[PDB]
Amino acid sequence: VPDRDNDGIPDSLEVEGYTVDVKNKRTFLSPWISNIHEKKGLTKYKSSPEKWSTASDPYSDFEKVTGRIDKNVSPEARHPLVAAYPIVHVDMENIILSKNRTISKNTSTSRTHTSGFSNSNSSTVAIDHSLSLAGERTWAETMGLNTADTARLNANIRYVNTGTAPIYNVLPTTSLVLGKNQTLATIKAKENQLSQILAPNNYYPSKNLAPIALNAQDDFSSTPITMNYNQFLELEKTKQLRLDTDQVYGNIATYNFENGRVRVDTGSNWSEVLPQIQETTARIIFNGKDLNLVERRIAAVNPSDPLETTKPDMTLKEALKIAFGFNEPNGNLQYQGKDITEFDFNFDQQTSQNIKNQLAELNATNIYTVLDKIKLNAKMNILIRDKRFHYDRNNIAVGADESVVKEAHREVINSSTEGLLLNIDKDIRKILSGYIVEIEDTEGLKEVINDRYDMLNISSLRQDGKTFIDFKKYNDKLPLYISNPNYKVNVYAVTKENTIINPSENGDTSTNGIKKILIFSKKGYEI
Amino acid sequence: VPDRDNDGIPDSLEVEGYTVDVKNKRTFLSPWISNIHEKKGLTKYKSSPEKWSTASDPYSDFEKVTGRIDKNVSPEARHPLVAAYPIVHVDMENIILSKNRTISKNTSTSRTHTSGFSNSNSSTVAIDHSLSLAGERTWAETMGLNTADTARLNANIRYVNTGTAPIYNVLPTTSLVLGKNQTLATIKAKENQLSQILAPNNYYPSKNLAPIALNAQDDFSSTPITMNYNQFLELEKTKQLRLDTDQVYGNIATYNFENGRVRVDTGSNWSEVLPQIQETTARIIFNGKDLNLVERRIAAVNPSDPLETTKPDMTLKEALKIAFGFNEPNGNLQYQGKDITEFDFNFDQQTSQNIKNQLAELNATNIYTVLDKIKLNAKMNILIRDKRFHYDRNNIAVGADESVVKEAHREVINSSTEGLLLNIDKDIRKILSGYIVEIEDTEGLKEVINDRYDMLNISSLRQDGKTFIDFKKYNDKLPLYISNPNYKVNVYAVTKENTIINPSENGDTSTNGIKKILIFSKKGYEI
Amino acid sequence: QEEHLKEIMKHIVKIEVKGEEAVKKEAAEKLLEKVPSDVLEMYKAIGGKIYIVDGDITKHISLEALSEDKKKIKDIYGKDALLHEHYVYAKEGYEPVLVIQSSEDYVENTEKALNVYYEIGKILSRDILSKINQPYQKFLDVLNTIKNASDSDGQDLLFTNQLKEHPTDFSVEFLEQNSNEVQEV
Repeated sequence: VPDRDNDGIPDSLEVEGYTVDVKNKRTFLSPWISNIHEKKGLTKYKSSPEKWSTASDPYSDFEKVTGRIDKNVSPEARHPLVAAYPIVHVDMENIILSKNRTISKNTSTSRTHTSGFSNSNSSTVAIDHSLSLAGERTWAETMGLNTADTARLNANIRYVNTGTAPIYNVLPTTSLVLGKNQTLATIKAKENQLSQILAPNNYYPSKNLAPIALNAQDDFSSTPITMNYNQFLELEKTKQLRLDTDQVYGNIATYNFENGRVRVDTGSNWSEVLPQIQETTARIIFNGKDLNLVERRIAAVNPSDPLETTKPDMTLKEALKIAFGFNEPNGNLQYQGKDITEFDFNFDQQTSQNIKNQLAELNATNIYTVLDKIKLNAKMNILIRDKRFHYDRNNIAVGADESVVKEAHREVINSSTEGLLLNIDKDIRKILSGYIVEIEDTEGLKEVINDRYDMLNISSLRQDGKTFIDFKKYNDKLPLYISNPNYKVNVYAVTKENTIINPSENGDTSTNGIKKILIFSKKGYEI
Repeated sequence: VPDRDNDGIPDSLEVEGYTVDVKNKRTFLSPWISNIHEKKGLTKYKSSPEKWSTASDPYSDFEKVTGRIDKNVSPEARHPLVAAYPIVHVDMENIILSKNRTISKNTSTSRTHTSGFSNSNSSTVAIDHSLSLAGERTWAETMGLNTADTARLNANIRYVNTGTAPIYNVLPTTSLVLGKNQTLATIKAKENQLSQILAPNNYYPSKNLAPIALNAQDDFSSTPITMNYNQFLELEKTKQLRLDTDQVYGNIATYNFENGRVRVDTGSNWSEVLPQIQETTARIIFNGKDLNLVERRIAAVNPSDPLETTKPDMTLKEALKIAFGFNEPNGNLQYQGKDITEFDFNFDQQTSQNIKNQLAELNATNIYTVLDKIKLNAKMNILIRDKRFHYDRNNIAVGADESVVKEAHREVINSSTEGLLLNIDKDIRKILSGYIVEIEDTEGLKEVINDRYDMLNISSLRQDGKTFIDFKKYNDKLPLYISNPNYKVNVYAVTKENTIINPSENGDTSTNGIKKILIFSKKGYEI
Repeated sequence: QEEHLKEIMKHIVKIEVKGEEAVKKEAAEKLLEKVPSDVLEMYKAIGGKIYIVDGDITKHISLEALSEDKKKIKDIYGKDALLHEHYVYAKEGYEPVLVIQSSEDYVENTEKALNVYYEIGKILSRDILSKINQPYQKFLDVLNTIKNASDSDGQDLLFTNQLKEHPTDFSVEFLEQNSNEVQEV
């Protein structure tokens, strides 16, 4: 039996479809039989008879499907047509400031993606704006900052691996940047210190340890992150930073047939593989699971290259089926219930052109129908985002249509004069910055309790996932008063996109010019 | 079957003609059959039976055509007779100046080529002369420069790979030079930092990241780029800088048959290969695509050397066909519409003589006819430039015949008292420095609005590629007034070659002695 | 390194071009080669012989005028298929005939050869041995041993739906009353 690619599997099997199936205690490779393998829940594999690794990543077609492989490669990448490689980004949890009286605020970071979008990971932090201290109006004064002073920056970060394969020795260099080009600091590549492993969906250091302090606390630089006054001013006006990271990962761990030992070979290095993957695969971005940008790469054919025409044709529907988990309970594409129709499709200009052609030779206008007839070629970039939410320039979830917001709140588990304890779908509470509470006189007056722009963070989350809104938090530590058992109590929510982040022209702090959506209005007696 | 060059393909096949063709999923090599292969759009390859690599670059005749090759090698270089090698030059985006009140201007750079032209890359920057600030007349004063002072230079650069193969570890050393021989500084070769890849037609660092700051910003030298006064004066009169770069690239990426791994071999280095390529190929330079100098090398025979006579005879027509994309819709050579007749042919003195001979044994005088009968020999240098544009000493596009300039404007999409919104062919707006706007009294008077030499940059570009001329830019932020609905409004264009870069003898700022071409003339009511 | 080049080099370099139509004849002959010759002699002895057509099997003189109704066929895997698309059909009658559509991919792939061999086995069991009733107790004994065996997916591989529903062990009477199902297995 011939086997040109020398990858264990014979030619015909690779081209036509095969599957590995354990017969009582021994595993053997078998040709796909439609009736006896399908009932057993086995996957139909296909691959290239002339590629030692169809995806082009460092694991052979045989190794992936048989399991003889580093047991850390994520499950969905065990399939021969999904490239397995790492994707490391930096998440900064909280910062602290002072002058070369310490502003210590918690930050939230999200992996970003913006628009002609290119293959390089970057993230984006947003510093909390709510006032932890009552008296700390205006940062410029809470820190005795003078025109000729300098502030010190001390943040905490962790590395997140959201890819599909482990990195071993190296840890990426990454540079912090404020504004368009003001590079505040480049985080050193610590040496001989990342002896641990970053398996997919893991943190370094783990959630159980103190996060890596950014400033050394040693003598390397007295204040490595110095920053003149003007920078601090820009930061005060924008409240957001960028973290750009490159792709210099470590070496690769390979499987040895002689004894089954997994050893890190010092010859093979991810900085040599990534270009191959990046030039011979189609890229799919999905924000379905938890509103985070998950990127996957599928091996697609490229007409211009002989060796490359060998790869099995990939129809979009199949790509979604094997890369992310979409399935067909009733033949209708859906991801744990949500039908494929609730998602947008966006394409880069090249791919766009190509798909308009594909839609022309098929005489169709709605891609959602002819979905299983769209061929993927190499180098297309596709972005599938939930159709229901509004999005900003960096493709982060930022807002939504009011109607969705209201239905998500129509289930009042309990209500009293101290707050509400709701049970809302975990995904929505990532586009709500806070709530405005107000009281309405029987004759139409309006009294807003937390009537300051920076006094909205009143909604905590209990250990049983029930959101609880506290009135006494940014009140006067006093319960809620009601002038009339006939007075309605109105509650408004403010979505991120419609929020204000700094005092206005004349330094207005009132929530007047903020677009507010009604979420609650009950009788005084009912509360 | 014998096979001396030991390159997989047998002798007879290489000499007579063969082709690789994918049979459903298995790829096989076949001897060219004239009738059954032509309808399928397959290319007829030829090569040398005694050369492991006809081009002489590090990829075997077999690897190129079969696709087993670093997937980054540009498409046009997959053909066995086109050398694949890197061509790295440096592009400077903008500079800034001060004294050890900082003049920060944007620059434009073009890869250059001048005349007896040799194999070494150099570029040329031009600093913007237009007055960003109204009050910043005379640089000598905007910066408090004294006879015994020194100015500091701080620019941003990116590296550009316009060749056909990737560089891996190294990034070239490159020296900045003002005037004929005054070397201001040599930009260090950063060590172990260019771990990323420069695939052809890419930038380092990518367009999405901050460009590499030229000044270290560290303690290596307080102002590495010192520059005496007289130096600064030459710069003020000329606004031109040269960037010479050498050819010290990295190692080479080779293909491993055992597993299809592409590993950077530390034994092979481009600095050993380039000389071979440079002494056995004919070099063709073309500025057709986007008015930029694209250089390609084709393998041609050299009569004096036995082993070298083995290479397939190369006719000029085929060279253009396979190296750049010329084709024959109706048997007439053309590049996207433009017939071959719209281009000039210039030759170095050797090549000139040789081609004169070739035209003599055929008894023809117009080469455009006998194109398919011109043999290429090794070491010829041919320069094919667009016949329609005027050029300067460094073969950069600099001007044009007035008739073309006028014809390029005969499509007035809109006209009002606030400006024009045109849609012009992307190439022309690279030889126009600016526009002079004037209004004409019904009796022949002439009022020039922006009547200063350094006030021409009034044409911006909208995000849909529509050129927009703004009158209020270098006006008094006021709309355009007209003393008579019968008064004609004339607009003139000034090409680069005819522009002034410094005030005249008596510091004249008026546009008097500038050769201006009329581009528009509509009465007051025709707006 | 020099060693490996040889095998890949050989697999890819076809020294000479067989031709446009020769390959078809060579492919079909190689396919029929693998079946034991004695089956072919039995087939010829009982009459009709296999002829390889080149075009659309749906339209041939021998088959157009007969069995128009049976346009629905089931491949070896049990999935339906229409006769025009299918690449091989056979017919049992006074003139036993087998028709195969010529193609160049019988050596390279395998799923098509399986359908051809399936049809040869169907001719063997239904048209040759049936004249002697050769399938009998030994065959019934193995057959019966397959149904009753420890979680043996073997049934799924060889039995149709009709068989998986006979509650008791197989009986010599059943083969007589029903003889198409067993011949299929």
